[PDB]
Amino acid sequence: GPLGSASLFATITGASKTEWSFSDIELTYRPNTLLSLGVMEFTLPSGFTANTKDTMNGNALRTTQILNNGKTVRVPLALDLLGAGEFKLKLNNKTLPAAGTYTFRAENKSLSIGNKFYAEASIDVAKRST
Amino acid sequence: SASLFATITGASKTEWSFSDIELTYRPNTLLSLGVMEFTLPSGFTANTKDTMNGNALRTTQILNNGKTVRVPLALDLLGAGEFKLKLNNKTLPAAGTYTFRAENKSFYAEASIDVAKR
Amino acid sequence: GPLGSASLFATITGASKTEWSFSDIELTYRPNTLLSLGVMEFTLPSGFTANTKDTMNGNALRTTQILNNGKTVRVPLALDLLGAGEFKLKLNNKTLPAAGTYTFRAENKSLSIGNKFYAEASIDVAKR
Amino acid sequence: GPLGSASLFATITGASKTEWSFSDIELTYRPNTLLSLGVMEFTLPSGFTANTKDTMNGNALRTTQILNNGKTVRVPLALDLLGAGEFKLKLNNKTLPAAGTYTFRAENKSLSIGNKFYAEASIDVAKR
Amino acid sequence: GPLGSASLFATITGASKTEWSFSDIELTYRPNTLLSLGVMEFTLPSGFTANTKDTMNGNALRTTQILNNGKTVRVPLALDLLGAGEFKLKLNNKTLPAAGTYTFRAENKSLSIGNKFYAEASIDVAKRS
Amino acid sequence: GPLGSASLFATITGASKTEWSFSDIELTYRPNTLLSLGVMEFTLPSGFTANTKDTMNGNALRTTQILNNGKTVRVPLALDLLGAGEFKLKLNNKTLPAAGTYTFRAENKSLSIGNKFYAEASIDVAKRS
Amino acid sequence: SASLFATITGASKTEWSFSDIELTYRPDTLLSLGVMEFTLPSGFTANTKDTMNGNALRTTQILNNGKTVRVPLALDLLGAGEFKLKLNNKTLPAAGTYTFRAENKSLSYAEASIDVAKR
Amino acid sequence: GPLGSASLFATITGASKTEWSFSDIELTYRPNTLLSLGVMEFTLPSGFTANTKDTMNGNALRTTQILNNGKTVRVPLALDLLGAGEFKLKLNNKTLPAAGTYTFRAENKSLSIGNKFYAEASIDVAKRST
Amino acid sequence: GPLGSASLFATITGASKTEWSFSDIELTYRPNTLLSLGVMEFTLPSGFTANTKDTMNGNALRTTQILNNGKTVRVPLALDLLGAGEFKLKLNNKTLPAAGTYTFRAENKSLSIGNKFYAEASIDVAKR
Amino acid sequence: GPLGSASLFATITGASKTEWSFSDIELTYRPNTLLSLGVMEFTLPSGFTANTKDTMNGNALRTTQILNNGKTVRVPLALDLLGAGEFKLKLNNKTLPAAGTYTFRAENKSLSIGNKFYAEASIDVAKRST
Ligand SMILES: [Cl-]
Ligand SMILES: [Cl-]
Ligand SMILES: [Cl-]
Ligand SMILES: [Cl-]
Ligand SMILES: [Cl-]
Ligand SMILES: [Cl-]
Ligand SMILES: [Cl-]
Ligand SMILES: [Cl-]
Ligand SMILES: [Cl-]
Ligand SMILES: [Cl-]
Repeated sequence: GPLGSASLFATITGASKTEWSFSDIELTYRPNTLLSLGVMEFTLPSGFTANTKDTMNGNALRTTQILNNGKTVRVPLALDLLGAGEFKLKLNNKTLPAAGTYTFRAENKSLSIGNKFYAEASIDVAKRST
Repeated sequence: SASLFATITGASKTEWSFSDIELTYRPNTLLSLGVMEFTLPSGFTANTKDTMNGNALRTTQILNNGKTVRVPLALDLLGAGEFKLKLNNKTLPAAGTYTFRAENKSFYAEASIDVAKR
Repeated sequence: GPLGSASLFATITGASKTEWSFSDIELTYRPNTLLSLGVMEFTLPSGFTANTKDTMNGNALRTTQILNNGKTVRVPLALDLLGAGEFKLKLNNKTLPAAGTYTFRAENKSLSIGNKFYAEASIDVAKR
Repeated sequence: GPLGSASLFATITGASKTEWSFSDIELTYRPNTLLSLGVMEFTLPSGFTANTKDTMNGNALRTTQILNNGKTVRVPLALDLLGAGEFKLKLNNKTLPAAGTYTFRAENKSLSIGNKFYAEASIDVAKR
Repeated sequence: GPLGSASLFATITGASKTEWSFSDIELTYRPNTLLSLGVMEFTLPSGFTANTKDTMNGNALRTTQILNNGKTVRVPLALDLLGAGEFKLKLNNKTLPAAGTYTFRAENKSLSIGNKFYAEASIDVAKRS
Repeated sequence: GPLGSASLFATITGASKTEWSFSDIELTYRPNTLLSLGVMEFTLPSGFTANTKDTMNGNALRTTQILNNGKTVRVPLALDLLGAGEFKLKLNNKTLPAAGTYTFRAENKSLSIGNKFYAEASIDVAKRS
Repeated sequence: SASLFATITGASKTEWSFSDIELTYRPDTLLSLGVMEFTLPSGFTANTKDTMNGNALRTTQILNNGKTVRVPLALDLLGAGEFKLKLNNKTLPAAGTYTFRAENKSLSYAEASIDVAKR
Repeated sequence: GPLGSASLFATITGASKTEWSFSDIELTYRPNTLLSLGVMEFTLPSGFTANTKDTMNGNALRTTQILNNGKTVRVPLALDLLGAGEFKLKLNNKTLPAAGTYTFRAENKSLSIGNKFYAEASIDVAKRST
Repeated sequence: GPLGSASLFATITGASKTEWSFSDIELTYRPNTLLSLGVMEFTLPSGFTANTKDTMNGNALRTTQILNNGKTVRVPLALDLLGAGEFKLKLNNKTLPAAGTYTFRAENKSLSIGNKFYAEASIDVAKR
Repeated sequence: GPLGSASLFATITGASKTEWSFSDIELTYRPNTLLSLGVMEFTLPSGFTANTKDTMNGNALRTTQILNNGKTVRVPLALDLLGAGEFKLKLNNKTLPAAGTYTFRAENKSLSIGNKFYAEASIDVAKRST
């Protein structure tokens, strides 16, 4: 199609970016598809999991959407029209894992028109001593 | 109103024997958006060799210690007239009456089978 | 960019607009979204109820669409695209209630790329 | 939406139109919707039922499409775009019922944009 | 394939619906066509006239849009696509005429793939006490 | 239609905001229309005029785009599709006029589907010490 | 309303001399759908060396023995702020005042004159 | 685009198909374009001309639409949307020319989306003696 | 009215087009329909096969998408609208087979308003 | 959001691909924009030129569309919507030039919501065999 690739933005929004501290992460996914009617899912790297106090576009996640022991957040019927669609997953009050770089992925897995249907983005968790 | 049919389809209906169960849910109206959910009674479980409308269950569709099977209603599933869950090669539990349930979580139905004494 | 708002029109289409007389009321709803799939719902004020002789887009309401003692009418799998979608709820052969102003609501509860805020509209029933 | 009402044509296409003789019936439904992604069903009147040798747009009906003891034929995901869609159900090698008028119905029951989503058409089975 | 019909809604939106009082009237027209480019026209019944304090889609009418002594309001280069086009004429702070039912019309006079037949809608002005 | 109102942003983007000093002004218009194929015009208030060193989306204005003695800048065929269109008029190297508030306007004047086709925005020009 | 400007733009304004004329129609509104039409008085004619907004006239655009120039308003023309007809390298006719007309013919008129000088 | 080629159907609808007799011709042109906003024109072969008693979609031709000595009938802004458009030119009460095969053409000359933007179709005018 | 047809392009995009050398092949398929939802399928000629290092629209193929011993590649839930849909199958770092002409196929097996007939395209592998 | 890019394919469609033989070449261009209206232009490499026997979307080129001594072919009022527009320039019955690789370009010079960057594609003309 006439639109660009799917995009994903990942950022630590909480005050702390340090390993083993409480913080918040926001993952903003834009399919950038002419049309989508299909499955969309976020895959979280080891160190991060979703639960029902996390939100998608401001609404609490439902257990039916959280799969693979908190690693997968799936929307079975995910709308997009001319790249207007957006899925913002907020991971609230998480204990950040060990220092290092962590990569998140989001993908439209079915029923989408576009040139590339997945995207990845990373965050850096900082060391306790610098 | 929705219907659920539950049948032991293997040759044997007797406690602790090897058999097959078939659970056929029919909403009889159209499904709305949501997640089709079967509940099996304690003594029955599903695994990834069982099937839903001819397709192997995925691990993500089974939880609650094997007693719950979920099928989120993607656009291509919404219009189905029927959801047929085949529980294959099971060891039947102790004699008694067992009630199976199915609903569209966002159209409740239930049915029972009788497992025979040896 | 910024998205538009839903609209609702509430129209007494029968010849009479007078209290305690027979008439028809038509409620025209446009959720006015880029794309929506799922539940849309009309809410009727006290004085008006829906039954299976009333219609949605020309077709008789089903029992399962009529909730909360006739005050709620649901379209469970509505579709909207570019604001072209439209739902016409026609309340047929109703005895209009006491003179006054009556407000109807229609709301978008679907999967939606759009502004889901409800729309309202009113009719005036005239005194005998 | 900008299109007209759904339409249904119903015709006895076999050489005989006489009660208790073999013939074929063709039912041509046009949803006339801006977009459809939902369920479409034909409803057959008493005296006519469908089986897996009958066809939808030339393809044999699947068992999963035939509901309510053969009275209902469903396309569970029935596409339309600006009224380009069409569903032609052919009831083949049927023994016509008693003489009289028989009314068929077809409708989009979900996920469709349009002003009227059902249509009816009838056939006359001749005496003798 | 058959095409749909245009729609017009006419509403007294101000608090008062009584003859010889001030109120506002809104006219919402959807030509409801696959594709239209060109002239669309509202026609107001005697008792109601347009001026440059009235608005089309939130913007003041130009003198050139008001014809036939305030009876006709034209959108010379309207556009419609898939029935998504909409024109809202708002008659601001008008003195309502004598009690009765008044019928407004809107017509599609454009290049069009669609049903160009006019739409109509009425309002009821109530009697003084 | 399903989009919101047209928007206009107006900002003095040069270093100076002071009356009678050199600066640049940037006017960003979003028609926010389902589809536009028509005329779009910026209207500049007294104190500002356009010439061919000014730009529309980075391109020098053509003489035929500048009307009404520099007061009006036209895009004669101004595309929009689902609000993706944008028109950025940059007024380059201008002498700001006397201190006060100045209001700019932009509008789709024809062949557009939308709910509100014009927008205004202002800038404040500061007094010299 | 709509205006028309008629001006002799070449060196000479005198009967029988070679010069240039500019006819500039400015709707002060926008154009409506229709046909842009210029009417030249006897003594002036258009040909395919003349131009409308910088484009050479086409044969189908000129009729009435070169005295009428007609441009049906296709979508790409509608938005124009002006229609400028350039009559290039012409022989000015006998001395007198000559009136040009231009209008947008629609299914829903302007004038200007030049003085050609006696030699 | 996803639609087929422009089509043109040409037929003598009058009772007589014979050379030098009065008859009527109907030319039905379908651009079959996803979208058109451009110029559309019919081209008539020598032997046939248009005038203002002829009609386009039931409306009298205007003199501004008839060009090249009655051989060209042009619409400057010709709409189509997903192939729903049609231009039916009725040539009314013409004197059929000499016996032979005559080919008509219609085309979209600008601002159209599609795979083929012109079509041709012929009619046969019969001999007075057979 | 009448519909258009699908298109397939097949291109050697690697540096070499020579038999027995390493290269990349890209197949660009447009089913070119008004609306489609469902299975689309590419078929590769003897000499070329797909594995999970090859990609569809930039994403590695899944084992379940590769069938018939590497000869068939399926997109099970493709979507098309107004001929805007496109599928790009890239065969990465393949050893080109013997000099000659090789023909690829792509077919629409979906629910479709449109011409489902397959599209073909060929590449020429050059002699050393 | 972000936009996609235009595509060009170049295909020798005649039976022969060998230098100095007669063949046909077809260039398929998709500007791939949300909305475009105006000029699109093809550029042919040395060894190929256009004339009025070549076609665009199956219709003979006009002299006014062929510029720079046959090197440039313009569509002056192209239309694109949602990446559905497509232009096919067919070079008919050409004598193929010397064996080698030949690169064609197509560019969007229109009013556009879209990425107007040019697209390129090449063909290989084969050596004659011995
Ligand atoms: Cl896309
Ligand atoms: Cl519709
Ligand atoms: Cl809009
Ligand atoms: Cl011409
Ligand atoms: Cl003279
Ligand atoms: Cl097309
Ligand atoms: Cl006629
Ligand atoms: Cl895999
Ligand atoms: Cl392509
Ligand atoms: Cl030749």
